[PDB]
Amino acid sequence: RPNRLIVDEAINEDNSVVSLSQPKMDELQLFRGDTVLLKGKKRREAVCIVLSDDTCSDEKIRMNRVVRNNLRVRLGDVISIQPCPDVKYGKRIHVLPIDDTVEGITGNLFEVYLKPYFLEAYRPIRKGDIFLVRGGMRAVEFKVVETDPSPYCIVAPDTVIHCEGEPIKREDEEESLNEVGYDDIGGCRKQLAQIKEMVELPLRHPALFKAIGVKPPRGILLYGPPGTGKTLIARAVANETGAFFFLINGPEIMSKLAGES
Amino acid sequence: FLVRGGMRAVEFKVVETDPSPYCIVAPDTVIHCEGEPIKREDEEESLNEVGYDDIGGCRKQLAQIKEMVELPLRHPALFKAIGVKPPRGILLYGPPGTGKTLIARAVANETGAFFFLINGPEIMSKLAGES
Amino acid sequence: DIGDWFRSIPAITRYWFAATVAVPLVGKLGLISPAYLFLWPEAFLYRFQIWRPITATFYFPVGPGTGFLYLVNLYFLYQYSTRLETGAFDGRPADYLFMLLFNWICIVITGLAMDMQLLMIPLIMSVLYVWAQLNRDMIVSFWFGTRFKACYLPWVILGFNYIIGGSVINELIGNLVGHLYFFLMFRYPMDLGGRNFLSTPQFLYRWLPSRRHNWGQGFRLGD
Amino acid sequence: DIGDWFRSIPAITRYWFAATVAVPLVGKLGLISPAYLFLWPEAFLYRFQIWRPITATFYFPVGPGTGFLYLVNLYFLYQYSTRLETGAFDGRPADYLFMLLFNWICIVITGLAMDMQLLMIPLIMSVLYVWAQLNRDMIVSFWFGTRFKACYLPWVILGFNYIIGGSVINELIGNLVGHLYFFLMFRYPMDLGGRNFLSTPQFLYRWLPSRRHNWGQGFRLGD
Ligand SMILES: Nc1ncnc2c1ncn2[C@@H]1O[C@H](COP(=O)(O)OP(=O)(O)O)[C@@H](O)[C@H]1O
Ligand SMILES: Nc1ncnc2c1ncn2[C@@H]1O[C@H](COP(=O)(O)OP(=O)(O)O)[C@@H](O)[C@H]1O
Repeated sequence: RPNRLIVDEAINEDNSVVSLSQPKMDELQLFRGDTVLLKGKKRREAVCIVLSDDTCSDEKIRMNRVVRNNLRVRLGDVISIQPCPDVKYGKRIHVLPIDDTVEGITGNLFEVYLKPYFLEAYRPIRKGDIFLVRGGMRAVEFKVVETDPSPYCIVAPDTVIHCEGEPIKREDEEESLNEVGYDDIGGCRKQLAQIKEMVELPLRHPALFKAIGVKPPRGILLYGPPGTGKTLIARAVANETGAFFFLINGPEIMSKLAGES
Repeated sequence: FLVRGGMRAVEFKVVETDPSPYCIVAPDTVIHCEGEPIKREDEEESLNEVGYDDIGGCRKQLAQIKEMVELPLRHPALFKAIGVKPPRGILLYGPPGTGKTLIARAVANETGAFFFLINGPEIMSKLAGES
Repeated sequence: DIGDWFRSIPAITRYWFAATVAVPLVGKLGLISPAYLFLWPEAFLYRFQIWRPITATFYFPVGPGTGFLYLVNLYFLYQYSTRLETGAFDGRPADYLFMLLFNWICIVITGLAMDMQLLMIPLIMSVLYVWAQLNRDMIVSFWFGTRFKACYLPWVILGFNYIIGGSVINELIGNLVGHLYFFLMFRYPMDLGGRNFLSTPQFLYRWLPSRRHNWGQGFRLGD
Repeated sequence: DIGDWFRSIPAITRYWFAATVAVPLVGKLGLISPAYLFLWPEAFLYRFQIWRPITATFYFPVGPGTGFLYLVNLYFLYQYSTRLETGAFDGRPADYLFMLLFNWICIVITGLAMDMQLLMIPLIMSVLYVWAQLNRDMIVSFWFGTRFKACYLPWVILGFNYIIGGSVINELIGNLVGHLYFFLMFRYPMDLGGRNFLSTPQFLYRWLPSRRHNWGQGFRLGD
């Protein structure tokens, strides 16, 4: 099927863009400004807009962190690019923040976060999603908790945004967008291309190494001066490939008691 | 019999045949390869563990170990009757990774013995005086 | 702790918990007559006896040879009622008020037909069994237990309570009455028909209303 | 879970489990008369007593003074009956089913010479003694146990049941016949002679087959 592709991270943020090669949209009866439906695991849908890219290949689609999280997918998975340019204008929207991001803020959130975000963008939104707004000093994330008509609606110049209410408690099925990833490391371009080539295969698809019958890696030793970002490479790799990062520390092992260490 | 695969070595078992038991495979014969595989039974040693054909670059040294250990381990009674003293300690030394615990695993698996490895780090760090 | 904690547990739980906890306290000290709360079935068959319609439905003489079993069901109830208010029953207190009444009348009519006296364990496990089938599909593994698979809770709990003690009558009817109501309230309307011909009257809603989403005040101008 | 698992049990064993659980159910709640199954042996001595030849042999009035014993043996029966049916016995269900018949007839006559009425445990431990000895040479160490060496089970299991309870005679009679039958069916033919002069008639194999190998979808591929 000419629908399932591989995903990769983005550069120019823009929570509502995906990059596709020119021939792909040409053979998929697609045109500019056409809203598309993306569907992935757990039967989740995210609505986005498509645009051209200079160096995008046919089988690879570039998209940023926020769109990936909504679909509940990770790097190198497969997605459905099923297109449908038919969305009826929403009438009234209800957007509320997450609890553990608006600690001691208050004020009117509508006119300093949402107002410059939806202004002249015509962002297509879907019920249940999460988006991140770069505030004046923090990064506050919101959650579309109700829409009319449900669930597909595009934000129009004439709607009713009800940003009033108590924040929603953080659920259990999320990635906690305010956490580390591959885009949160700089000055380590070459090294992070070696820890990533020798670790993704044993962790992403484990079953292959059983059938092939070869030896996986069993230890990596990062060395350097303190404060250069070593525990952040291990925390970034665990959060994106999908793993169970379990840290054991130096000092508190050496000082428990006698022979109980 | 052991068949060399694309990346593994799969070993089968002739569990039933007809006419039993000597039946040479002919260009017009029926092969039934379907069914749930048999559990690996006991007694016999697997055809995949180490042997004398699994070492190279040590044709001389494996000749010294073999002549010194083949007699006490194969004919235990003869040394009792003749009453001569046998070897009682062999010390293999060299750089790490050169295959020393593989010379001592091939000798046990071929002459027939009860290779019982004890390790260095695990003995040293059990508990106080209980080690 | 005794003050705020008792008022913070859900009102339904806070009164039901105290309903069957404080009564054994009177029994152990013995001020009122312990013999005054039996619910004699043969007496009900002959005379109405308006003295004890519901009175013997909360009194249990927990003590030397009647403890253990009574004590443990308080633990799960306290550990599990708070969950089943949050098991979609928070928005429907009137519905939760109802099947409690329906279950209480269902166990008591069987409690009067045959001659058991103490209908105390049945009301605990019946709602607990109803909680299982209505909140199935989770994995649970406590510290002193095994790694048993999910959706086994209503049957696995059916064994421990049965084998400790006896009186097969109450365990069987309690689970079965929850089973038939499980099909009636939930499965019967979408199976063949026979919709909710037991709707709670508006008077129950008038006593205690439900929870509804409020939209508030809107604000947005042109562009 | 009750549906598939109950049908998952082999029919002979699934018939066994039902008889061991359904019969207790009737007795405890008081459906049939508890005294209706006693197997009066002196009555058998005088009259034929055709009314209850085998019915009283399944009677077990469980009570809360020895019920813990009733649970461990059934726990032992449940998990080990799986082991013995797949231990060199999958292909010979008829041989196994008939071997139960000798283990039953031997006790019931001994139960007539002496005067014991509770004939449930001795048959259970007899096959357990049989199962251990024909499936010897295996190391077993349960969580609440020690690292005791193999081929010790039939002796140690004779100790645990002896202390808990009593009735020294049933333990003795249970061990001996399984030991003699092991000598009779298995050791006597290869010791001196006297082969199977009790062989399974064809009427059994007509009732149920033993086993048959399967070839599969053949291939004809040469050159
Ligand atoms: N791209 C980066 N490279 C190196 N360090 C970074 C980078 N981005 C942030 N840091 C900072 O480096 C620190 C590394 O964490 P820390 O454990 O304190 O040092 P180390 O990882 O060397 O033990 C983090 O606190 C983080 O703030
Ligand atoms: N002929 C050989 N000589 C040396 N090493 C070998 C040979 N054949 C295999 N090996 C490799 O040597 C490894 C075993 O060596 P090793 O266990 O490290 O011994 P030691 O620990 O004493 O160095 C095996 O994993 C195998 O891959």
